[PDB]
Amino acid sequence: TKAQPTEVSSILEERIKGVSDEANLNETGRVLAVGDGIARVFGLNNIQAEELVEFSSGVKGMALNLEPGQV
Amino acid sequence: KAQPTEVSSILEERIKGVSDEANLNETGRVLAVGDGIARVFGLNNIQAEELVEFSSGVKGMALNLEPGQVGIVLFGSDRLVKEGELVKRTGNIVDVPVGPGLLGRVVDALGNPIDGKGPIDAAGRSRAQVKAPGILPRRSVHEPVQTGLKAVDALVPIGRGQRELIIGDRQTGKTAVALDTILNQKRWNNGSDESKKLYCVYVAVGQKRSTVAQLVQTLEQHDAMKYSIIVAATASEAAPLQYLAPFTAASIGEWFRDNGKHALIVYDDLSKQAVAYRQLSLLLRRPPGREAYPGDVFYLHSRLLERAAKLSEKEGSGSLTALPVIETQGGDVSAYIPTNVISITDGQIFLEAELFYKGIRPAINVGLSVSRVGSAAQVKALKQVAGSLKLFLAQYREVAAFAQFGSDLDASTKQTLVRGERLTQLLKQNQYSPLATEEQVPLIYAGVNGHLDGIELSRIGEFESSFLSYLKSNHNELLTEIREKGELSKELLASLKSATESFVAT
Amino acid sequence: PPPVRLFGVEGTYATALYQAAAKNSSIDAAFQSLQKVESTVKKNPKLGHLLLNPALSLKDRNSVIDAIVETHKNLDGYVVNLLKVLSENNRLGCFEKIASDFGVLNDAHNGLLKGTVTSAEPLDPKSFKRIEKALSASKLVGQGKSLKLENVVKPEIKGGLIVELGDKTVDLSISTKIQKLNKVLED
Amino acid sequence: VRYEASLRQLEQRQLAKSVISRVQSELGNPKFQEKVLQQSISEIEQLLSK
Amino acid sequence: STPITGKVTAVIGAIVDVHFEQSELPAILNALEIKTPQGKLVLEVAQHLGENTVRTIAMDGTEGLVRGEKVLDTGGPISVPVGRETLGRIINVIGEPIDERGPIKSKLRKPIHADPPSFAEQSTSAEILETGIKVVDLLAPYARGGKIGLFGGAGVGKTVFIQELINNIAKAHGGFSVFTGVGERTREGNDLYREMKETGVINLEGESKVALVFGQMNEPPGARARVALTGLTIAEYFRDEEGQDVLLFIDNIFRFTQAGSEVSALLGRIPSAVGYQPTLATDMGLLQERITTTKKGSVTSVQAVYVPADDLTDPAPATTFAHLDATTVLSRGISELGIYPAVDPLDSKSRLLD
Amino acid sequence: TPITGKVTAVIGAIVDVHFEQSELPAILNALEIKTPQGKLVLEVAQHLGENTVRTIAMDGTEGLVRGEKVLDTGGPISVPVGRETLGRIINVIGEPIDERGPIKSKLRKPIHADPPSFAEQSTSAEILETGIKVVDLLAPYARGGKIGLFGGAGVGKTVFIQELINNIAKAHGGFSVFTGVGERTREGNDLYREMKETGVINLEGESKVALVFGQMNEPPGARARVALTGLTIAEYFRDEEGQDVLLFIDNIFRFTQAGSEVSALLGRIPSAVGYQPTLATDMGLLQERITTTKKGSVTSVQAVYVPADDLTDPAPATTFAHLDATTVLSRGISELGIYPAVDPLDSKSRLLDAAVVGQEHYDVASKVQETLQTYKSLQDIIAILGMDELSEQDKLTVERARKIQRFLSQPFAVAEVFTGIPGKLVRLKDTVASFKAVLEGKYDNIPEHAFYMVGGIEDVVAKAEKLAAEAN
Ligand SMILES: Nc1ncnc2c1ncn2[C@@H]1O[C@H](COP(=O)(O)OP(=O)(O)OP(=O)(O)O)[C@@H](O)[C@H]1O
Ligand SMILES: Nc1ncnc2c1ncn2[C@@H]1O[C@H](COP(=O)(O)OP(=O)(O)O)[C@@H](O)[C@H]1O
Repeated sequence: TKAQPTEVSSILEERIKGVSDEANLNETGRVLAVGDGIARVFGLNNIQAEELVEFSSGVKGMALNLEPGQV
Repeated sequence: KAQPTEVSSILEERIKGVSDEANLNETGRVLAVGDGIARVFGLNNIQAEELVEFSSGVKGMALNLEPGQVGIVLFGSDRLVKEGELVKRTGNIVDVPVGPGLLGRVVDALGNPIDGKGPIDAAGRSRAQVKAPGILPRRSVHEPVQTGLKAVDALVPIGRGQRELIIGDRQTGKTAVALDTILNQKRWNNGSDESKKLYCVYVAVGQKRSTVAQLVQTLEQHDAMKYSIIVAATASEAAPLQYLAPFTAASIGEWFRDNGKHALIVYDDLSKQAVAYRQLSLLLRRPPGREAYPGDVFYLHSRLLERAAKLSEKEGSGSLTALPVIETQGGDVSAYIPTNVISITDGQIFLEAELFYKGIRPAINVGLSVSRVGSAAQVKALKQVAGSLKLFLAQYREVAAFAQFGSDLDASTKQTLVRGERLTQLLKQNQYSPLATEEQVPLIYAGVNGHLDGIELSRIGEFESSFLSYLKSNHNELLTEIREKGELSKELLASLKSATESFVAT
Repeated sequence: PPPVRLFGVEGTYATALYQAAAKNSSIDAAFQSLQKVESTVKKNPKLGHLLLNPALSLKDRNSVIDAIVETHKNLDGYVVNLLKVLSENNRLGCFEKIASDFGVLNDAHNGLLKGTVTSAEPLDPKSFKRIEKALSASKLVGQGKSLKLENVVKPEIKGGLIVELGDKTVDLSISTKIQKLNKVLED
Repeated sequence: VRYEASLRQLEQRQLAKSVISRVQSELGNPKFQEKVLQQSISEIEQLLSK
Repeated sequence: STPITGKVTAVIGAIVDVHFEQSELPAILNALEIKTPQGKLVLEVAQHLGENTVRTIAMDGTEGLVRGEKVLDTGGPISVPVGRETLGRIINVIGEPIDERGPIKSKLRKPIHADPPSFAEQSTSAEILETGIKVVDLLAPYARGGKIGLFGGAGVGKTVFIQELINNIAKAHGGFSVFTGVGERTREGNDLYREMKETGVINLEGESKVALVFGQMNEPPGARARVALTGLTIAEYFRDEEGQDVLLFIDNIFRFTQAGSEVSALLGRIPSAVGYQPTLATDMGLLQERITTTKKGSVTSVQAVYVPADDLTDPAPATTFAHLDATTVLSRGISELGIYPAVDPLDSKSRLLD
Repeated sequence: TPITGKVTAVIGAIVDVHFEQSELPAILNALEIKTPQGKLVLEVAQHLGENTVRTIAMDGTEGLVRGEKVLDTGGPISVPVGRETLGRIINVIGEPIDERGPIKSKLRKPIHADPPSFAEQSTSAEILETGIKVVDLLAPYARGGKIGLFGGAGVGKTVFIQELINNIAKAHGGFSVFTGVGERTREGNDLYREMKETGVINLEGESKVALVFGQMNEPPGARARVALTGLTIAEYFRDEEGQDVLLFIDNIFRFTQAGSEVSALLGRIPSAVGYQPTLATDMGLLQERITTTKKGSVTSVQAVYVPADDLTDPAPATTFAHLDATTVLSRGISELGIYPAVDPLDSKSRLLDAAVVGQEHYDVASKVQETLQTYKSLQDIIAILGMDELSEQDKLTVERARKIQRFLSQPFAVAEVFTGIPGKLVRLKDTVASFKAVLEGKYDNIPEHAFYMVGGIEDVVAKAEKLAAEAN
């Protein structure tokens, strides 16, 4: 029907291996796309809505949209 | 006879010669044609805005490139381009034939002539998307474009390289100003000096076929077709042709600009070009802006009109001067389109409908029509004998709504009211009779200095031709003085005052 | 740095698969196993094809996958795991398409530059062979890589032939030449 | 001069319908067969040349 | 012989998606048939979605279509019977008569999406068409092969005016009339037919002087966006073949603009400003520029205008008025003084009063 | 270690670069591509993931092929700075087009820096006397603040800026950085000749201005950054030298419109009327770096173009909160000949308090706005019936109001060729006393036309005497 959002080449590759990194990503995540003061981010399965996060450089963020694939 | 078959057989040799080297590092299938645009798979080495050719003769421009497929806009009806056909790529950014051999011809947007006078003697190809000349090879304008109308060269003068706007309403006499200017350039196109000739490129977009047919017939009655170039993009043909055709005509203009000669171009009318552009941007899902012209429609008329200025001596002192035409809606000057052409061009000639409704043709509203770098490039004579005329018509416009009360007034307002009515009736002009500056000076000179005030108001229309024939039969040397010198000295002024007061006395 | 991009239209699943298996060598096996699972879908057409419908389940798709691998133990290794992802992602319907695309990528790795010799009627073998040779004896193919070649029948063309491959083509046929003759003589 | 240009246009449209007649003349031939040889040798000429 | 048979895969209102088997696809604007128990159901291919799958707009009611029915192709565009046998025969946009006077024994069948005439053939001096009514030929003369905007609501003798034009073109220039009601009210369609019988311009036994094309209101919008083209092609065959000066009557061109709006809003194209379709100028031009004067003959068009909400900056009259050579107003205050016709003199202005 | 990528998508002025090195170049870095025309500079806007960036194009991208090599430069778009850049016409990238050789300067600072801190903010009540009547009476411009000229299409934004150049920039002593954003190329050339002749630009000598242009011809990547180039040259002199910096910017609306020609293409959903959704932040970053710190002053004059006089347009309505002294120009005033067509109603300033400009000045300004507000309220009854149906206080009020309107005109030193009158630079105190005199009723019998297009009240008396000697 339409391309979904958890279908990038860098994320399916790891799932094909059988490493299943998504279960291991509760406290940590990875940046998927980050423009215009917005950061679609993969990971953090234990994250809440309206929860504070810190990126590894030093700039902070609020998690608003919890989709199935990404945050 | 068989002479065109001879020529076409030589072209068959070219086609057969091209078939011996035809290996099209490009071809791809047409995935889907929809919304009047095609998606093509393949073509892994194409350029942005590269011309392609489908297998039915309809050419196309590839305006966007995506990982996976390329989106090519059409150049005609989509009735011909079928799904699953074959897409050779030509190899070029979108170009048109430029050079002097187009003079006399009537082409559409891609250099295909449609007059029926054989192929274009083409002196070269040039891109449609040329970067405008930067701020360094520019000179501010200092040469007149004598339009031949009375009121235009009186009030709102046009310099070679000064982009002036003819804005107006529907069926209010918009095209006639540009047509009279093209017919006025016959004064120098018959002549010998190149730097006084002025080639006219009239670019009809969105108009009817038969209107462009009558306009070609008009420019061959009065013999303008030894210097005219008609680029026709008539409203039967589909939208990206109209999106393209004024740009290709601007390439035609730049060919005359870089090569030292001077050339006038007339866009007519860009309010249908923005119609074609909002059609091409509302079929590609690009979201509309104010009044549904898409958000870059300022940029379109920008990148069009900025390829026209006066080159300095460093590039060859050539020029290109543009008159876009904007069809507003009911005397409006504040829709989104006519507040983008105004914010580019160096002034307006606002042809208001109400004055043409009173028959005063051409109907220049004087108090609105202004030009910004016109004044530095008028003929010196008119600038000497019409430095009051703009301020005097402003004065008469001040007392326009004050005299509607019908109240009895003083002497000064009656004097200015009579002289203002004589000047308003004075600036009328019939069709196809542009008056050269050598005759525009004495009529305005009779208007300024109160000589008309004894004449009744109806005789002024025949006073024009009577005073002109009086000067043509007797004071011919004064007209030659104004022709050669272009300036009124004191002796010229006194002789002109004598020659006025003579014919004014009867 | 993988060869022949899929880019966009659902070949990315294959792309991931390719690059995930490219670093672990086993691609031919993967390719062969894809051939075998495509054939065992084709050789069981009722609900081998018609059970590739979106209205089933999460669980029933998973069990079809299990039913599919029940026929053969150790189905390669990677292509048995990828199905689970697709079963969970419910992109199973667009699956044999992925088989064809992985085939394209694979025979690109072999270098089979599939071509075509379009006509409006099939031709003798001598022409086929002579053209295939020429195409093999060409710049086009740099050798070290193969060269298929398919004649097709096209009525929409009036005859002649056109050679096609590597989005690079030559058309010396009849229809186009009639077109060009007409255009030049229609002025 | 106007009538000369009109007569040239009439000559060209007569040869246009004669081109239609030539299309009708060409399409019945075993040039449909013989011309496949022309493409064959032409592809030999093109593809060997690089 | 060699049919191009595919299956209907999707019926959405008046939009119909047709799948074709591979390497067979007709291009845009080609007629497709579906056989029904009630008759035939015509489609016109307007968009190719890829996947050997086309998307068409309806031309008749799309109830009851099982998806999976055979889709027969006819290659060309919508064919219409033309010529002498069409006179006095009420043809819909399909090409079949609906007056129940049997099938029309016409000699040719013409496409409707033809090319407009090329620029070398456009007649370079628009003369005056002698219509015959005095106030027309005096004040606002109709351009020979030009366009004429006939304003005013019904009940002011507009049908009387247009039958008078029919008789006077039949007498003076000998030309025939092709009337076309795009979006015509069905009841006044029948009343116009009865009145055109009784006034003598339709003779059911002799030689009638008009061809009626009534695209009714209860057809889906793809019909009304081609009914004017049907009337236009019946005009073009009388122009370029038998060499006459033919009057093409169109009522009412604003309903044609509505047909354009709803066709190109059913296709999912983004709507423009006010809400008319973004192909406004081009899909008015493909109706206007086929009504012109060649060196063989000419078709002059009288087409009405329903001014929307009494406003003339709305783009549908503001697009029609970039094409109309001469207007003619049938006002109220002139028939109220008992004047036949009610051509108001101060308002009906021409661009060829020069 | 060069970082190579491939062009994989071109849509107009937006180009996609796929990388295969896992070190992707960060946001706001400059890529470049070797073209057959030379080079071409890109700016990385957003990462799409999949090792793919999506960039805006600082120049025209006719004729790129999918897969062309994309080269990295590491940092943002660097701009030459310092005294070396004076009298030079620097393009958006930093290639000069005055063709007088490259700009042999020391540092090249990147454009994208943060605004100064809140503790670094400075205030100043330094009133700038400009010599225009309608400014220095009703809305006094502030040194160190910002000055807005909201103006419609062709009612004298650019003429008013050249007026402020010709009345300030000679007697300023600091420097000036002019920045042509999307204006006319020809107007850029005419300002260049005016800078050469009046000695602001001294070609062989030392100049005081820095031209940073880039016009409406450029594709929208350049117009969304050219104001940042002029900004960086401005704040360099604000921070490196500690001077006073005049920052003339014309036109700031073209910046946001370049914000609206890429955002529909970068996959942002269309916002309100058609502009981007990232508007208050981008206008915020462009405005908040034009400020006044403890190192120097930046007194900037920024034109604002308004599309078709609709001041509910989101871009100038957003711009209003950033400016310390607005000035509204309206076409309905300019048709009556009142030049300049400063709307006396809607003009404001952070200045014009009684404790800032003096109590007399404040009272005069309040009385003038009261009289003109009374006129604008009584506008409709005048339009319907006429002036005769008023009271006898309010008829005098309307007459004095129409005196003061035609008195607000002022013959400009730059618009000398339109009116034929030489320039008039009227100081502040004479204007204060002049309006105080006309408010107190000392001149109520003077005909109205003698107020028109005048300097001070002395020239009103003189011109009324001229028309008295003429009409007699
Ligand atoms: N000087 C004149 N003498 C006679 N007629 C004139 C004159 N000026 C204008 N007209 C009339 O104006 C009418 C329209 O002219 P023109 O085409 O310039 O208007 P327009 O608004 O440009 O129309 P369009 O926009 O459709 O081209 C013509 O019919 C012409 O007769
Ligand atoms: N002092 C003045 N006197 C007369 N006219 C003026 C004056 N100032 C500006 N104008 C008018 O304003 C126009 C300049 O407007 P400008 O702001 O340059 O246009 P834009 O909106 O394109 O920037 C000129 O055409 C001129 O007629």
